[PDB]
Amino acid sequence: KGHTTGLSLNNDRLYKLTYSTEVLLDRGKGKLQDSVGYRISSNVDVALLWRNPDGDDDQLIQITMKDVNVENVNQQRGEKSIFKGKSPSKIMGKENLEALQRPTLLHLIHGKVKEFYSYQNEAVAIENIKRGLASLFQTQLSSGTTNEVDISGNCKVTYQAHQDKVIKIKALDSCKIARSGFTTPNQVLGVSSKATSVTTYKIEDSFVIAVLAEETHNFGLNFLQTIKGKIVSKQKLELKTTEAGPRLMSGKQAAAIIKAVDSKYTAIPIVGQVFQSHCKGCPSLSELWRSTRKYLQPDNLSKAEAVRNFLAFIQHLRTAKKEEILQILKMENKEVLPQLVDAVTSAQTSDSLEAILDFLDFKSDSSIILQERFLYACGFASHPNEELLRALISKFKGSIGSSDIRETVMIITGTLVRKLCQNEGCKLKAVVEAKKLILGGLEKAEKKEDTRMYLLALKNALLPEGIPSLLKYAEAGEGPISHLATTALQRYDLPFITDEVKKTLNRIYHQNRKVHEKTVRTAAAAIILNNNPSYMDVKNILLSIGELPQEMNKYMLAIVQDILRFEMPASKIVRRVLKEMVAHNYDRFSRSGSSSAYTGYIERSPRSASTYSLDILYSGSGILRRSNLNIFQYIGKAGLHGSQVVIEAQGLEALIAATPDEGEENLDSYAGMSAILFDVQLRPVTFFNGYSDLMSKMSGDPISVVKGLILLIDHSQELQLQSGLKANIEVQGGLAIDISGAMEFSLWYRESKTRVKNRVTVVITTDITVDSSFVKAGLETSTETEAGLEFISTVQFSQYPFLVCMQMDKDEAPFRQFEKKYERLSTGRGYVSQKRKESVLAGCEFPLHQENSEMCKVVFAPQ
Amino acid sequence: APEEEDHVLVLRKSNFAEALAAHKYLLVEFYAPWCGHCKALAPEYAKAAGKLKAEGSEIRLAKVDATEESDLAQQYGVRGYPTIKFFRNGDTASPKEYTAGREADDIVNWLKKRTGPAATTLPDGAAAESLVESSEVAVIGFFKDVESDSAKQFLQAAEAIDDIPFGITSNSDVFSKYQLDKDGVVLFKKFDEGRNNFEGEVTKENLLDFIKHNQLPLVIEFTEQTAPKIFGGEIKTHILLFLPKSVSDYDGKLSNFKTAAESFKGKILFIFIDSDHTDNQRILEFFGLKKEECPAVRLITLEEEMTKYKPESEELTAERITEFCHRFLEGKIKPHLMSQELPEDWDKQPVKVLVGKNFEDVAFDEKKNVFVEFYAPWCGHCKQLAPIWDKLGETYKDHENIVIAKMDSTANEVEAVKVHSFPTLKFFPASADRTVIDYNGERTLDGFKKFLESGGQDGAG
Ligand SMILES: [Ca+2]
Repeated sequence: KGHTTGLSLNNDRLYKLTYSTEVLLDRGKGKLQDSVGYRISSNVDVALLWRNPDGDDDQLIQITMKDVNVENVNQQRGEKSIFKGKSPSKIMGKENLEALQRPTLLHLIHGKVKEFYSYQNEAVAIENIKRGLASLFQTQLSSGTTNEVDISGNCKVTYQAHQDKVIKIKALDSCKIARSGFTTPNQVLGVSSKATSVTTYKIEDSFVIAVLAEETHNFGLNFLQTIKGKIVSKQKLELKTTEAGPRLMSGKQAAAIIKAVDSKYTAIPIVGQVFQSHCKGCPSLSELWRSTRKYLQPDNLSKAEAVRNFLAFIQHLRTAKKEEILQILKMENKEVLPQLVDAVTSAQTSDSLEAILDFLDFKSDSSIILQERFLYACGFASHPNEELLRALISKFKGSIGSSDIRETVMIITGTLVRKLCQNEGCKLKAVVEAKKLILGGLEKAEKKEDTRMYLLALKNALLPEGIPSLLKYAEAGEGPISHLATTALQRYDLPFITDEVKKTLNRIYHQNRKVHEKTVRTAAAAIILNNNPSYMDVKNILLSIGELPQEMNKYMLAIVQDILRFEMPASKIVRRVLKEMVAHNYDRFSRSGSSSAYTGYIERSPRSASTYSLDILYSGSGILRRSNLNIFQYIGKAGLHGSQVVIEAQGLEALIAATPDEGEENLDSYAGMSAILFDVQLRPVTFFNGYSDLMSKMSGDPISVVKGLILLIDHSQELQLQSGLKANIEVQGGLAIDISGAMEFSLWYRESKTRVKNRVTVVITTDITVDSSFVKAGLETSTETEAGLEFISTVQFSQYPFLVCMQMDKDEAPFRQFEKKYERLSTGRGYVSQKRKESVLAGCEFPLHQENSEMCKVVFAPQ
Repeated sequence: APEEEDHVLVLRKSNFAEALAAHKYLLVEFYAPWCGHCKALAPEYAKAAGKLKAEGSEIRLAKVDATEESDLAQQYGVRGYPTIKFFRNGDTASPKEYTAGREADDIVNWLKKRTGPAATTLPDGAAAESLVESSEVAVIGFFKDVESDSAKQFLQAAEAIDDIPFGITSNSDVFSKYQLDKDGVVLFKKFDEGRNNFEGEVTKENLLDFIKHNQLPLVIEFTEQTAPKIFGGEIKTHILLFLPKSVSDYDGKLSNFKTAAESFKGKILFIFIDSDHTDNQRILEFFGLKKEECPAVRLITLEEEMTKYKPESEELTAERITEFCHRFLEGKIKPHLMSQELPEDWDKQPVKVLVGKNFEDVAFDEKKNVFVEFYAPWCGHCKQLAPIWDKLGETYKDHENIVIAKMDSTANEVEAVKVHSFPTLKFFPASADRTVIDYNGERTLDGFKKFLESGGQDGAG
């Protein structure tokens, strides 16, 4: 690429320029208000030292900053200004100022940087500023696209040559440079980012006389758009005049001339380099943890401070080393330790992973609870990678003391396969190993408890090549295992639920070959109705209503009514079938029984929506067989399975003097729960198995069920600004869950009351910083809410059918916003401004189906 | 290569055209594995099939599982289960639907009625008496000339309608026996008037219009037997008389119903149902009725949506019922939505009380800015809002256009607004179009006032 040309200088002339750079941090409303930052200004001399005697466009220029000063960007700082009465030397340091004002050589070929020269022993931050200024001299007077190296790394660059200007647009996404950072590809939990870099070269009489560059970085939390920030960085380089300059130096090669100019001059890279803050008098991990641990008591995980400390500590862990982490783990007590395992696993660095893997013995039975916390934290890991998968694969291949934990490992492996498959890593080595391990572990049919494990893993991994096995198991008529396979099919996307899939599901629903359980049949029909059902698909299901066992008619009717009521995909085709009186009439649509299905909105906006869904299948006895609660979250087309909570029961008929349905008299009495949290299918939990175990455990006092801290939102950017400054964007979303259940039961009184309280505390933090080592500006915000959702179930079971009143109740929630902006000087408190807002979000009840409202009228009647 | 499950062919998607080719005459049962009527009919079907296997000819009995071979069921327009369709493979363009009885006898007797003549020739008065007595509905065509144009019209209408027996007589002693001077067509039935005489031109078309109209009884009792006949018919407007068998003066009450039925023969199906019967309890719940609220009438229309209608009066004299059906047919009766009783003094207090009955009247008033709290009576959130909402009413009690109201959303149905939580505050401005503005600001007197004064723009867009 030797045809373009950039800057040209005249022999024996010294160019006198002015140079300015400033940075602004803003809350980013769109219009920049009262922001923080700083301006660095100087004079600039440029002299041509050498030109290649071969006549080629090959030159060596010398660039010097003089009269460097650092000032406020904000005009109203007054007596709060960090620079008040301080010399440039006192602001940056004697040695730094000297370094900044020492000259720099730039060897340009065809107007592009061939080599940059400077003094080796200088601070990185300062070499960056110099590199920033030097990078502006690289340009092209004609239009085209190309790849260039400068402060920003190796980037694709586009030039638009106009009459009085050339425009240099840099493709910031394409830049090759080593910078830490990460961001989830999940639209609902993610952070949107825009980076622009535009440099304008002002032309007069074919020569550049000025250079104006503006760089912007915009971020916004997808979920909640009031949480955003902006970085604006500008550069201005103006030619003032020319003077008589040094005489040209003679030589065949540029390198020799440089050694002759000064032999301390060394070739250094033009690309900007990372530098560490270098903390002065800062406490160690153990000192921090000593304060943090006061807030992470199991008793008060619900307070916003707990979550705040959790998130803050995760930042510290992200810079700590294996040993200091391992130490803290080793000296901690049993009560707080689960919280610290949460924090350590969330950190998601090589060092934090190794510290926790080392700390946890999978053969121990004394650290079962911590094994779990570790593994669940990996499930929710915001940015998992091959290393995390590899660790898990090997834990599984190793020895594990508890088989529940062995199951958990395989289940979480499922999620990690899912996540890495959605992040262009479906063909990564450890992914293919874990795929073979799941798909293979499901073909080699071992013990029954082993098939369940693999099915749950596949329920998470959702590999399409697993579907034929799922169909085999759904059809097997193997009860618990058949339902599981069915519910796993239910998680796949519409293009995977083909005709062949629906053909199988039809045979299961219609019982063309053999009898299947009610739970399996209903789930199969749900998948059909939800996945582009044909006219006859819908017609046959409608015609079956009134001809199935007691509660199954009520349930299927409820499913269909809910499709109409909530305008689901198959709405239109169902309405077509409803035209016919034979299918749609007050005989078929008149059902007794308790079973139900209801979908509502939690929140709806033009952009985002949140839904709740409750569907309950009862036994003929009137005792619950299967309830599904589902909460989904949407942003545009993008979705997130926030929550699923499935409750199963069998053989509980003896707890009243009731009798089991036809067939169910040999069924052992059982109650369980299966849950999804933020797209992750968890390990199902048995409440009790068999009569003796039931009569063994047992009442109306709260009982912890799930407790834990989760790092849900996690966005990190390290940025090399074109000016040379260092910028960091960090967005973290943490929450604390605290679910607790209570039941009152009286056989004599024929009454039951169940209360499940879900306590949810969310804290979302943002942090923007620009650092130059002698000065630093930051903008941080904290948004917090202490939410609460309660589900209550009141049962009066004196006469079948029983009175059941269900309630979904969202508590009044406190909502608190914090902002802190600062300008700081490497020593001293600097300028700090803080604001606080504190509102209250109002509570409500969510309606369920109208029949439920009717039963609640009676339950809460005035007498 | 289909199997003979009790001498009955099993027809699948792949092998349907081949077997349709290999028999000139084919009777197919479209059924469902879970279907009760298909279960009850399955062995009688096997009988008629078996009886024709060792005595029959070319007519072959087949069955298709429509839940498995659904393409077929759709292709041939199956209605419910079972559906029996007769295929000739001389007309692959439309089979003939079987409509007769479900006994194995009725089948073969219907098959031979395909080969034999549409009507039996009645030589004398005794043969006439016989046929009239053979069925619930019978039709005789009196035609001097059997070869006549008129008479060939009638013989076509007697091939079409298969659920009624037809007779033709050209004997004058028969004519005079039923009091016919000229040619004609008489329908006889064992209910209601007993006899209907055809009028106007003797076209196949005009015949079917006469038969179909006069074949139906005035009133039908709702039973598991009559139910598929009701929902198989073409009348999509039903009036139901919920009449308990135990009620006093059952006969008198049904009598009035039978009377009213006359004025609306072709237009509204008059049905009575035993409100005391256990089987019917589910149906009572569908019409939101209790055993103790009977006797009562309800009218329903059966389209894409089912819509129920209540009479303005509670009296069940033949007059009130006719008056009901008449006002319905005009457009003067409103769909029955769940609603509480409007209190006498619903507008006595600063906060207006709205029910389902008067909701659209108040809220969608073009000249009024109405702000409504939709609540549940047991909800603590709604209970907490009540004092603030009261103070808001108090603020606006003398206003020129703002109305503060409330409605119990669990006790009243409104078609225009969906309530997704309790409480919900919705604003209905003074506007020509039915605009609805959701309020999502602070639940405070201050928040409310700011929103009301901005005309709905400061608290919600
Ligand atoms: Ca209005």
